[PDB]
Amino acid sequence: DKNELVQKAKLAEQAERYDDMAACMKSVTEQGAELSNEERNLLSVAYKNVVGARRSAWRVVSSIEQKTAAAAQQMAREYREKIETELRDICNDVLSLLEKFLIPNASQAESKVFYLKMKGDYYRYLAEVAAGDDKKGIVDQSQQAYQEAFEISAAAMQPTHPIRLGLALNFSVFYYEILNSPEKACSLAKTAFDEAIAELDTLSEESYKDSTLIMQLLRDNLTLWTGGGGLRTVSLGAGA
Amino acid sequence: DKNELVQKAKLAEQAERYDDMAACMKSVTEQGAELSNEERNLLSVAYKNVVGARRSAWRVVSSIEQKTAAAAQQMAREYREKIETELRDICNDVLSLLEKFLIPNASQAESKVFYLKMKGDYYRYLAEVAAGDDKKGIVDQSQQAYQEAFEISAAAMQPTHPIRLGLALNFSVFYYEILNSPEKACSLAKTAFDEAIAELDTLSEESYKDSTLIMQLLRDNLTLWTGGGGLRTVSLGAGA
Repeated sequence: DKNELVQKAKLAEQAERYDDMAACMKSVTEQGAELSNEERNLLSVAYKNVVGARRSAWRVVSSIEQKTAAAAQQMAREYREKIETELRDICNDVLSLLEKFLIPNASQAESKVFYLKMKGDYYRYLAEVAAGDDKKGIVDQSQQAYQEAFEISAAAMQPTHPIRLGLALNFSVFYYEILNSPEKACSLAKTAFDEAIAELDTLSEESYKDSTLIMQLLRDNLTLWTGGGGLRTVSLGAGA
Repeated sequence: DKNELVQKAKLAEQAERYDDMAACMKSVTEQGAELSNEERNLLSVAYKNVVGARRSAWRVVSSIEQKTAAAAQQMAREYREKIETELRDICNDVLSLLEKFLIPNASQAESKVFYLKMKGDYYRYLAEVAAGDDKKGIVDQSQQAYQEAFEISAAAMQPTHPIRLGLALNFSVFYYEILNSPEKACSLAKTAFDEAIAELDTLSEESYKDSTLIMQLLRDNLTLWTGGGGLRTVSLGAGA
């Protein structure tokens, strides 16, 4: 049952068998009860590890398929298509769970934001390997989910809330990588980052560890996207 | 065919999909032709990654099953038994390939030593999780394979040969971990290590990188097995 599957998943996770962990939490979700915060995390972790495995493998084999003979074309296509199928299966599972169980059962504006972000992410993972007619609609589906989550969080969370900030991060990545719109991508991330700094007081010890990491990630992305970020060497003489 | 499967495995390996890599090389072996030195390595790598995954997972779940409730006993046993089954399947595959294809086809005393070491290893991996009646015979099968390899290498290789030294390493581990005979384990490793130093001239640039690593591993094990190894602080004043 619920408690057995969760303790099962905690074993799976400790043992780094994330496919087992995802299988556990898939079943948990399908009981139809709203996940806990522990259980939200467990599911979330499980599936990032699973899809992530496929996504890194895909990029390796794509880059090899780029970096090439016709013998070596034949092999790499047939393999990337294999990995692509695995990957889409994984994404379609999560996207299903989100549609049927997670987003409908989300009773708090936070949990809803997390699950809309998750949809946005998994549609973006599809967009990474989407081709032809399908890309159009899949990019919409990601943006549609991210934008829904974005506007909810804008109303519901403090600028320094790790979920809001994490959302801004992945949304700016969608805009940058998937949509190829850096004007938009950098403004999204910068405005979030600025707004968080403007309300550092509103940060509690509770989430000081996590908010300051996501801010560094936002800033990291930003300087990367804007060439060298306009940077020059600085001392504790920066302000006037 | 052979060349397609090998280039297939090189993709699999680059993409860290070692189950695919093992599957590739399993088929290669089963063509019935003696593997190359490239192909020996590919198979060997593929399966260490595969069994290694299971072995680390096993030890994690065993230690959790130790560190515990009866609820938590029920879950951990049923899971360790799952992993144990996976693991034995993997070992039985390799052990089969070694028996039917690799050791029979080994035409050079080196390749034979490598494949006898490999048998010794995979029987030792079984010994790690063996229980009851079976352990007896499985420990014999490991020692029988290691000893065969040992005596061949003693005649056929220089004391500084990485294969001889690597064999001494894993044999001393069998004696230590699986057999629980440290007198024997430390003498095996020390005598190998001493004998290599005694003939450092016989070391070529070809294998200088690898022989000096295995020697450090032998020595590492040795100081660990003999308490603190009799060590005190030393300077370039050590010799007389």
